[PDB]
Amino acid sequence: VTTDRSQRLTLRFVPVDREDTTYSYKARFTLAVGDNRVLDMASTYFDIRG
Amino acid sequence: SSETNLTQQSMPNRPNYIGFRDNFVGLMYYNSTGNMGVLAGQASQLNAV
Amino acid sequence: LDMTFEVDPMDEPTLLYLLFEVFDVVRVHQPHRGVIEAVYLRTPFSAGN
Amino acid sequence: GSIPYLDGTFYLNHTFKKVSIMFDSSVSWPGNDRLLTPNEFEIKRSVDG
Repeated sequence: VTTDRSQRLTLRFVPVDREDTTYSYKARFTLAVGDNRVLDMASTYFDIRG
Repeated sequence: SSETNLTQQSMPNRPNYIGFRDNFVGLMYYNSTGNMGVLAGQASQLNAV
Repeated sequence: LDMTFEVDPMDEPTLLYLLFEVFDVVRVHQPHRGVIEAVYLRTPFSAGN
Repeated sequence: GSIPYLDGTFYLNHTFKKVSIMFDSSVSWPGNDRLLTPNEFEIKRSVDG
């Protein structure tokens, strides 16, 4: 069920690029499901400060 | 201005030297969990510091 | 462990700066391009303990 | 008044800042780089960078 290995529970990503406009903001990430993992997309969200 | 005020004496202001500290001590946050620097492998993002 | 410093009185409030000397060591691993894994062990007070 | 030790009726849970667990003084638990950066359970933050 659980691994014996060093491995994070939550990963945080920062944009590889940001675009900013009068009426919208666009953020781009490289999401990275590394080997021997599976990611449920329900476990993901965009965390915004402003 | 007055006849008495001819007698005023001045003394030089005390020397005060200002600049950055040795080796730039204090210019970067070290040992603060409030302001921790980052060196992280993109795209795992695990900070090595 | 208990200790006690007898020190001369001063009208300034002062700090005893006491360095428990330890090893404060890191090992840095780089298994694939762009990956840094770092592992730390301060050896007594080891660490946040 | 209420006796939170026996009645249930807890409060003061919001007063905790953090906790750490350490087996044999060096085996930080859960370790394995599991949590967002530490060697400890950071319950709440006064400043968040």
